[PDB]
Amino acid sequence: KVLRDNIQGITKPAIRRLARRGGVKRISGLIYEETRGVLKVFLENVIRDAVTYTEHAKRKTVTAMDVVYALKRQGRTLYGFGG
Amino acid sequence: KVLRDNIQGITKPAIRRLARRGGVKRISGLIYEETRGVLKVFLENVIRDAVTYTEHAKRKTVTAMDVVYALKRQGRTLYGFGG
Amino acid sequence: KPHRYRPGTVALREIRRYQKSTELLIRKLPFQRLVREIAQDFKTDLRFQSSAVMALQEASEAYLVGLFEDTNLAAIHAKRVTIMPKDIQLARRIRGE
Amino acid sequence: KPHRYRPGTVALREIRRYQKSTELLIRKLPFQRLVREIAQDFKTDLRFQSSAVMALQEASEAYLVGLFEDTNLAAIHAKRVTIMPKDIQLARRIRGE
Amino acid sequence: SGPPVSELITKAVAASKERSGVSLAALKKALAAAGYDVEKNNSRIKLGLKSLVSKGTLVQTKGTGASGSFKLNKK
DNA sequence: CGCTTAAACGCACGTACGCGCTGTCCCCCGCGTTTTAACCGCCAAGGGGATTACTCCCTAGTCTCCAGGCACGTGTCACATATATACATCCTGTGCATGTAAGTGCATG
DNA sequence: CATGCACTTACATGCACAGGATGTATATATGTGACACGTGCCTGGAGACTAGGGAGTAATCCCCTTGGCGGTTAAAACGCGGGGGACAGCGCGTACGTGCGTTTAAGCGG
Repeated sequence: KVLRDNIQGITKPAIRRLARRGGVKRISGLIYEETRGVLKVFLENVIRDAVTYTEHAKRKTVTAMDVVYALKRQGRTLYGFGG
Repeated sequence: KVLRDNIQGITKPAIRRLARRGGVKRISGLIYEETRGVLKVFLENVIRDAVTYTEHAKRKTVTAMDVVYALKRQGRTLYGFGG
Repeated sequence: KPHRYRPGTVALREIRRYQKSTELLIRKLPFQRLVREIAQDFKTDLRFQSSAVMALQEASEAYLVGLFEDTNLAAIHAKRVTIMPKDIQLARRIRGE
Repeated sequence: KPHRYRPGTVALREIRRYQKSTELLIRKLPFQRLVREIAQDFKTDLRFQSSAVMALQEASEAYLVGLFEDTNLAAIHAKRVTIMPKDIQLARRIRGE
Repeated sequence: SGPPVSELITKAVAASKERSGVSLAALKKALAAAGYDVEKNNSRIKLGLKSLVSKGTLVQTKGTGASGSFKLNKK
């Protein structure tokens, strides 16, 4: 029921694709797991606030405008889902 | 009353002092005029904001209250001036 | 003879492709698994609107991509073409993360 | 022979001093004169509280110093000890300006 | 045409005779002063210097290969 | 829960990339010397920020009403995908110029 | 007769250019569903009136800001050797791009 490993669900080729979108052509092997940790850090940084909004709404299911709020708190305002 | 070249009034040893407070061990010779331009651009941004606040206050006297409004508006909030 | 491109040529070609493309580079379902895993660590039995998971996605690689142009500029700043994790540490520290 | 310190020794000493010190590092009167000079460019006959000028001096010095530590991070990241114009340009662009 | 680069290299190493050997950059500057288009002949000068190292005419002082300092034999 | 298929994965293998060594010029730095203007200290001017007073312009609020935009529904062509074709490009085979090495004939000791 | 030297000739190496491959670019086909538009509606915007209160404005004054001289150096500047540092070059050994078959798990769809 519980989950233990999904950080490896972000595969090395997916990271390679993102770096090609980032304009990176050559990637060290040390990159991938450290970037997994960094993005994971960003993930609880956003999802803690998202959960806080969700419980403060007296909802158990996470809704998208809560995510919109939590992303504009980090100076990372997202367009196309507000409202 | 009318002054022209006070960007050079921020003298080179003053820039060296700022760098040594910034932990800079060696400074290139090309650094100083660039930093003059950088501090320039930063300062007309913040004082353009300050001027806009002051004219909105129907004043010609610049207050530090307007200054701290301007600095927190650019996300560079300063403490210690009555805010 | 089986053709083989020299290194960087292909990588530049999908650089151009993914700069052209707008599609999402993450396997969606493992990402959703990771979201539910991490969110369960703070509150149990969390249920997700799929649009929220999607928005969390494009926010995530928005941050990741912008990090990669930052680190790529850092690497070419250091006169190198192969990226190092210390470049990522530098970018995070300069951004104030 | 007359005494002479080797380079960097006095530099490290004043680094320790100015990290220890808290005062403003630029002269008050030319800074106020420059502030009046550039504020005159937007609107004419502006009067200044000295507290406002000191706040500008303080915020400017802190902003410049933080940019300088970013420059230091770039320089040690570039395997150098001498700061360079491209370091400040990079740091400004990474910060987003 | 003229003579090959080997006479140029041995003239460059015999021109100075420092306690340390002459370096690659110093010998390239010496041949630029003497007159040679060294900008396209970097591979040519590298192969020539490595070949004359293998002859035993020159011994490399501190560097390895075409890097470092270069000094002539005992005799 | 079942089908499907491309993505991941992992292995092979070359190559280009960090990157350390060496060196080399030259760039700020420490150490003075000059010089200059920052600052303090003081003093005079006045002006506009702020404060009080008076006023009235405006706007939030209330009642009435109606139409503007939104939900819903429904045709419909823009374009995603598919298919066939052209060209850019990129590696790669090959041909050329140039440098170099070696043999050797010839003048000479 | 032997020998240095020059001359000539053969071979290795770096550079140029043609040539195919191929992945991308270029041309319709289509069928579809997203998109754009007709329609009920009601609620939210608007019209008339009111009351009252926030803001605009006069005065003033005084406090705070501006303007000015003169020591007073600290600081700014200037110069100069000279070490330390950016940086070019090279070798080199590697780790990662590239290619290809596999499994799986991502994805559809119900």
